[PDB]
Amino acid sequence: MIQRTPKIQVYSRHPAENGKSNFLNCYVSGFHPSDIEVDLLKNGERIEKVEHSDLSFSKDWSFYLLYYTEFTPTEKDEYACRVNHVTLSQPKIVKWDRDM
Amino acid sequence: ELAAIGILTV
Amino acid sequence: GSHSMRYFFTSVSRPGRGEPRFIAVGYVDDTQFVRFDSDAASQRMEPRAPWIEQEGPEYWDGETRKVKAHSQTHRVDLGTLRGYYNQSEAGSHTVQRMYGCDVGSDWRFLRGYHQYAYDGKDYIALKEDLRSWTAADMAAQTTKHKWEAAHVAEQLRAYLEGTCVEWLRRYLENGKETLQRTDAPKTHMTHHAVSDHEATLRCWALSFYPAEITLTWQRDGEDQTQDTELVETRPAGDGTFQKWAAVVVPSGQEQRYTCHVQHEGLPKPLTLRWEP
Repeated sequence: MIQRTPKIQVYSRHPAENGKSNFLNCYVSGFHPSDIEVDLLKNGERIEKVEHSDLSFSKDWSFYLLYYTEFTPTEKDEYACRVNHVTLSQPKIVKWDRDM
Repeated sequence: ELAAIGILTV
Repeated sequence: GSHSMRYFFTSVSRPGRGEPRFIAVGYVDDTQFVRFDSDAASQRMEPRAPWIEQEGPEYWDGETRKVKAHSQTHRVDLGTLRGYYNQSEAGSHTVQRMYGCDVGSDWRFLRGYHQYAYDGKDYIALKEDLRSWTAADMAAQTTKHKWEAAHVAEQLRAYLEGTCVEWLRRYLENGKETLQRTDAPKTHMTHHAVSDHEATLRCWALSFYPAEITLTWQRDGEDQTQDTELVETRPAGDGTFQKWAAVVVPSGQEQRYTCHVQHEGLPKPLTLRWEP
């Protein structure tokens, strides 16, 4: 039984401009098995209207998924991605950095 | 299009 | 350039929770065009690209029937593999299958593939000659003998070398506006002061297609990997990709570093340098 922990990247579709509509993405990859929980958060509260891509995998058989939501960034609001998987003894929260 | 041949159980 | 059509299938057992989850997706190059998901309301193969929607009801009925047949064979496989490895009923297991073909610039067959994995590991794979099999262990050798007896390699060879390449050519023509395009990366560099002793430079590549790209850093014209960070190429969500690479440099030495970007859309590799 192979277990691989996921890599997580949180970023915007377009360069963030405060007050301008955009998409917030959480990309999870390199994981196995496929069951994974991914939630996008705004100021610590889960965002409901989130969509995701169809599960696929890489040359090494590890899985990847993109989760995304429409949003408008501001200077004060904090966004993050929360991920849980069997390899994590505790859910991982990755904060959005507009330059990463 | 998907394959219609060569897909058999292991 | 070269092009490819690939289909990916995943089946996951659900101990004490019924039928296995089944997901199938199809790609031409780095662009998804179809999907089937057993949890979906439709229970049909569905379009995920504008250019495949034009295909008639004959197409969708046929793909739906074939994808449901792939789902049923995986359903049986999960049961067979549990037996082959004498695994208990309490655990969840995964089967993955991938197949497809590559064509060259002339749109002629280059190579074909068909690989299978169980629990994230190679189980059996068709060799590049499309005539023989590589089996990972003794359980997979049982499957290899069944598949040799049923001439599975010869069937796949006919599909990969015929049907696969003919349909890929067709999709490449119907989705020409989408599929035969190359988007060169839009690039820039950012700078962040971390301390009065170090700073970070981040080189960005955005809105590019296809996904293959190379980002490298040099210090005084010498390749540098130490103190560098490179993130996996990631999808923007709009059909293009993104990537960045960063380096931590001594404060005031920023201009000694250069970021180099290679991509199919770039006649010449690009060179960037921090310019305030």
